[PDB]
Amino acid sequence: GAAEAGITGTWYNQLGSTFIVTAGADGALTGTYESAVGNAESRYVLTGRYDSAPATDGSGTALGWTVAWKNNYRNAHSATTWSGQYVGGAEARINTQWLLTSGTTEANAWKSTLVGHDTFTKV
Amino acid sequence: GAAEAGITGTWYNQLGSTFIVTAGADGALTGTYESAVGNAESRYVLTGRYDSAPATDGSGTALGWTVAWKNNYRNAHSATTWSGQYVGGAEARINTQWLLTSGTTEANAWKSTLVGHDTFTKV
Amino acid sequence: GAAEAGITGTWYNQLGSTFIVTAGADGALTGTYESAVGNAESRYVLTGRYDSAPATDGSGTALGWTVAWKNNYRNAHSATTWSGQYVGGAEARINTQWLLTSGTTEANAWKSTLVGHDTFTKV
Amino acid sequence: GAAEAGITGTWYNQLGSTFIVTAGADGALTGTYESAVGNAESRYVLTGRYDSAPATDGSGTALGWTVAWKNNYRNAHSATTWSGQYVGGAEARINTQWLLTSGTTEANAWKSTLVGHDTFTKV
Ligand SMILES: O=C(O)CCCC[C@@H]1SC[C@@H]2NC(=O)N[C@@H]21
Ligand SMILES: O=C(O)CCCC[C@@H]1SC[C@@H]2NC(=O)N[C@@H]21
Ligand SMILES: O=C(O)CCCC[C@@H]1SC[C@@H]2NC(=O)N[C@@H]21
Ligand SMILES: O=C(O)CCCC[C@@H]1SC[C@@H]2NC(=O)N[C@@H]21
Ligand SMILES: O=C(O)c1cccc(C(=O)O)n1
Ligand SMILES: O=C(O)c1cccc(C(=O)O)n1
Ligand SMILES: O=C(O)c1cccc(C(=O)O)n1
Ligand SMILES: O=C(O)c1cccc(C(=O)O)n1
Ligand SMILES: O=C(O)c1cccc(C(=O)O)n1
Ligand SMILES: O=C(O)c1cccc(C(=O)O)n1
Ligand SMILES: O=C(O)c1cccc(C(=O)O)n1
Ligand SMILES: O=C(O)c1cccc(C(=O)O)n1
Ligand SMILES: O=C(O)c1cccc(C(=O)O)n1
Ligand SMILES: O=C(O)c1cccc(C(=O)O)n1
Ligand SMILES: O=C(O)c1cccc(C(=O)O)n1
Ligand SMILES: O=C(O)c1cccc(C(=O)O)n1
Ligand SMILES: O=C(O)c1cccc(C(=O)O)n1
Ligand SMILES: O=C(O)c1cccc(C(=O)O)n1
Ligand SMILES: O=C(O)c1cccc(C(=O)O)n1
Ligand SMILES: O=C(O)c1cccc(C(=O)O)n1
Ligand SMILES: O=C(O)c1cccc(C(=O)O)n1
Ligand SMILES: O=C(O)c1cccc(C(=O)O)n1
Ligand SMILES: O=C(O)c1cccc(C(=O)O)n1
Ligand SMILES: O=C(O)c1cccc(C(=O)O)n1
Ligand SMILES: O=C(O)c1cccc(C(=O)O)n1
Ligand SMILES: O=C(O)c1cccc(C(=O)O)n1
Ligand SMILES: O=C(O)c1cccc(C(=O)O)n1
Ligand SMILES: O=C(O)c1cccc(C(=O)O)n1
Ligand SMILES: O=C(O)c1cccc(C(=O)O)n1
Ligand SMILES: O=C(O)c1cccc(C(=O)O)n1
Ligand SMILES: O=C(O)c1cccc(C(=O)O)n1
Ligand SMILES: O=C(O)c1cccc(C(=O)O)n1
Ligand SMILES: O=C(O)c1cccc(C(=O)O)n1
Ligand SMILES: O=C(O)c1cccc(C(=O)O)n1
Ligand SMILES: O=C(O)c1cccc(C(=O)O)n1
Ligand SMILES: O=C(O)c1cccc(C(=O)O)n1
Ligand code: NA
Ligand code: NA
Ligand SMILES: [Tb+3]
Ligand SMILES: [Tb+3]
Ligand SMILES: [Tb+3]
Ligand SMILES: [Tb+3]
Ligand SMILES: [Tb+3]
Ligand SMILES: [Tb+3]
Ligand SMILES: [Tb+3]
Ligand SMILES: [Tb+3]
Ligand SMILES: [Tb+3]
Ligand SMILES: [Tb+3]
Ligand SMILES: [Tb+3]
Ligand SMILES: [Tb+3]
Ligand SMILES: [Tb+3]
Ligand SMILES: [Tb+3]
Ligand SMILES: [Tb+3]
Ligand SMILES: [Tb+3]
Repeated sequence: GAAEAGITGTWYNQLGSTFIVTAGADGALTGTYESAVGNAESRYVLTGRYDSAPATDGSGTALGWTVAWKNNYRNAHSATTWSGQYVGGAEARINTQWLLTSGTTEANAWKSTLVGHDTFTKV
Repeated sequence: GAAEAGITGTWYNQLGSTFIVTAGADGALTGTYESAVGNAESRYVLTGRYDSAPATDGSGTALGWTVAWKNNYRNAHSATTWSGQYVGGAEARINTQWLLTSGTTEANAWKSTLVGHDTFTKV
Repeated sequence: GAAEAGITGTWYNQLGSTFIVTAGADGALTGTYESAVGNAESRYVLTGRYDSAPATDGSGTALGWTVAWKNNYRNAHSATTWSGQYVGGAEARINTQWLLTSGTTEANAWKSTLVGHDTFTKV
Repeated sequence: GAAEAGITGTWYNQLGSTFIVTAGADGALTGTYESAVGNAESRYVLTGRYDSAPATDGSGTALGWTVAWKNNYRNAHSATTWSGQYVGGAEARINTQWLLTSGTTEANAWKSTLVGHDTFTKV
């Protein structure tokens, strides 16, 4: 469907990170994420979900995905989730907010979670 | 491994929602989510990621997952991501913060995303 | 009014931090905050706002406040804002989410902001 | 000081909202906020705090403020807090994340809080 075809592709955010994703027929997202910043090297697996029958009333398409920051090169003992929506057209965009949680002790849990926002384009 | 065995199971949060999850050998999370609140009925598919080799220095295990709120019964045109950490022991807990994004028009995008926090126990 | 009298007092959160506040007649909050954790020593000035005519339909009373983490003892070059609601009764509570932003370079801005949640009681 | 003089002024965000603020000598922020969106009319009082001795190592200046959405025209029974940092130069900017909490019943508290991000310029 249109949402599947719109989301599937290679995206970059304002940091220069690379988000490569395939949207499955009934709501799955799979792919890889490479961060331009932080305790990260090479590509990391991601999985997520999207609304595979979005409203055709002008609304965006809701989606989210997770990366755990462990691969064959490094392990930052952390995970980021991005929550957002896809907007199509000639200059398609995925607008997100994200939560990055690091494994911490309980005493340090108050400072376990960063929040931010990333906007992705196919350029 | 211990993280995999610790995370895998049936969990409930402070709202009475039900989180059924299986952790895979190298970082995958799969299962179902049923919300006690909101525009939701029955179970929804979830997928996510966790740190499959967490630090054994007393830190929790970082993880995250996504639900897109479409199933055979309803479609709320939204997605939630939970980002958090697993702590084991006799009273194991998953402590999370979450972001729920609804598909909106651009004019309404400023109010597209709710934030909250859920704590899950195996009880 | 009832909201003013309910909010005004000495509160503690789940970390053991101390929140001393006076609510003014038409929406002002003033007082001090002492954190049990982080780069902090002694009391810090806070200011904020609350809804001075909340709905009497069972809803809580919306409020927020800010602390900049500079006083005569230390300066962490950061600020926290708490956003939440007051609920009264015999065991009154202020339930909040918060954002802590540290001054950073632009290159590090992606990791400038922590998010969490604090619940305060008068005990 | 430089931070005080930099922050003080009239700012606008990407929604067209207007943020008029005066920074006081030792950390106070006072002024008014007018939102281009939502349940809002005319100007609302704001108060907040900033780091009045920021690090001069290239870091931004941490700050935050609150608006309770009650004035002589309307009362939305809500409050927003913005948490962020000021960056100066020829094209000065205040980059923020925000939390908007509405008064709700306990049953609806899970959906009490919106999160977003606003960037302000003096243009
Ligand atoms: O440092 C870590 O713990 C792992 C890398 C985190 C990179 C974050 S994820 C959110 C933000 N968006 C990016 O593309 N990179 C950062
Ligand atoms: O209303 C919707 O759009 C779908 C249901 C959302 C339920 C949310 S997800 C975060 C929070 N935790 C829960 O267990 N339920 C709510
Ligand atoms: O470390 C700093 O930069 C200053 C202290 C921050 C303490 C935070 S504010 C949110 C949370 N709630 C608390 O009572 N303490 C922490
Ligand atoms: O609808 C309300 O409850 C009151 C108005 C809220 C407007 C919000 S505050 C965060 C965001 N930034 C803006 O300039 N406007 C919206
Ligand atoms: O049974 C299914 O279709 C299923 C189960 C878990 C995840 C997914 C998915 O991500 O599609 N699909
Ligand atoms: O940007 C960061 O926080 C970062 C980057 C590389 C390594 C580390 C680390 O080892 O903490 N941290
Ligand atoms: O400069 C950094 O990234 C840094 C410094 C100290 C600790 C950590 C960490 O614990 O990630 N990271
Ligand atoms: O997968 C990659 O791009 C990769 C893997 C290891 C090192 C580097 C690098 O040094 O860029 N890049
Ligand atoms: O066939 C349907 O259920 C349908 C068709 C269009 C929109 C929607 C919706 O927005 O639920 N639902
Ligand atoms: O990213 C990692 O896995 C990492 C980083 C520093 C040291 C070590 C180690 O000593 O294993 N591991
Ligand atoms: O080089 C390392 O230390 C390394 C590499 C990959 C994963 C891990 C880990 O999971 O610690 N550590
Ligand atoms: O994984 C890391 O190094 C990391 C993660 C979150 C924050 C920080 C930091 O603030 O250094 N570092
Ligand atoms: O190639 C892989 O192992 C892979 C790719 C995508 C997702 C996952 C996963 O979620 O394990 N694993
Ligand atoms: O809790 C909610 O917001 C909710 C619950 C059921 C339906 C709807 C809706 O149809 O918006 N919304
Ligand atoms: O009471 C509710 O849940 C409600 C009311 C109006 C609109 C919506 C919505 O758009 O979800 N939801
Ligand atoms: O999967 C379920 O539990 C389910 C499915 C449809 C309706 C209901 C219900 O009405 O509880 N429950
Ligand atoms: O063998 C390894 O890479 C290893 C072993 C224990 C801890 C860590 C780590 O925390 O990176 N890494
Ligand atoms: O949850 C849904 O899919 C839904 C809810 C109300 C109406 C419709 C519809 O008219 O399709 N669909
Ligand atoms: O009953 C309905 O309208 C319905 C049921 C499942 C999905 C959808 C949808 O995706 O609109 N709509
Ligand atoms: O899916 C829904 O009905 C929904 C989602 C987010 C917020 C609300 C609401 O505030 O009603 N409703
Ligand atoms: O003019 C006013 O009443 C005013 C102006 C700024 C702040 C406040 C306050 O915090 O009450 N009140
Ligand atoms: O909990 C913290 O991050 C903390 C506590 C004291 C000092 C410092 C510091 O000097 O960074 N940081
Ligand atoms: O352990 C800590 O609190 C710590 C370590 C390195 C850097 C910082 C910081 O920059 O606050 N804080
Ligand atoms: O204001 C206070 O409580 C205070 C001030 C300085 C030091 C300490 C302390 O060492 O507790 N406490
Ligand atoms: O007199 C008024 O304006 C009034 C009285 C009660 C409630 C409300 C309200 O909730 O706006 N407004
Ligand atoms: O909290 C502070 O102000 C502080 C902390 C460490 C060093 C210094 C300094 O060298 O000024 N200042
Ligand atoms: O002891 C210090 O360095 C100190 C004390 C208070 C404020 C500051 C500052 O603002 O740097 N520094
Ligand atoms: O002010 C500080 O020391 C501080 C503030 C935020 C995070 C951290 C940290 O992660 O150490 N430290
Ligand atoms: O005693 C003080 O200086 C004080 C007390 C509360 C707030 C403020 C302020 O916002 O400056 N200043
Ligand atoms: O953007 C909004 O949510 C909005 C705008 C005006 C009025 C209302 C309301 O009365 O809820 N809500
Ligand atoms: O369209 C809107 O803004 C709207 C619709 C229903 C309820 C509310 C609300 O409760 O703000 N707002
Ligand atoms: O303070 C203002 O700008 C104001 C006040 C009331 C109405 C309007 C308007 O209708 O623009 N504007
Ligand atoms: O005089 C001081 O305390 C001072 C001067 C410059 C920087 C700092 C700091 O960053 O703490 N502190
Ligand atoms: O914004 C307000 O105060 C408001 C809005 C609608 C109705 C009422 C009322 O009936 O008081 N009040
Ligand atoms: O016109 C109204 O209802 C009104 C105007 C200002 C404040 C309030 C309130 O606080 O309800 N209500
Ligand atoms: O004050 C309002 O009308 C308001 C506040 C938050 C969300 C919404 C909404 O989602 O309509 N409306
Ligand atoms: Na996911
Ligand atoms: Na404030
Ligand atoms: Tb499937
Ligand atoms: Tb680091
Ligand atoms: Tb490379
Ligand atoms: Tb290692
Ligand atoms: Tb795999
Ligand atoms: Tb709804
Ligand atoms: Tb059922
Ligand atoms: Tb439908
Ligand atoms: Tb006043
Ligand atoms: Tb620190
Ligand atoms: Tb003391
Ligand atoms: Tb100093
Ligand atoms: Tb002062
Ligand atoms: Tb509304
Ligand atoms: Tb006007
Ligand atoms: Tb009214």
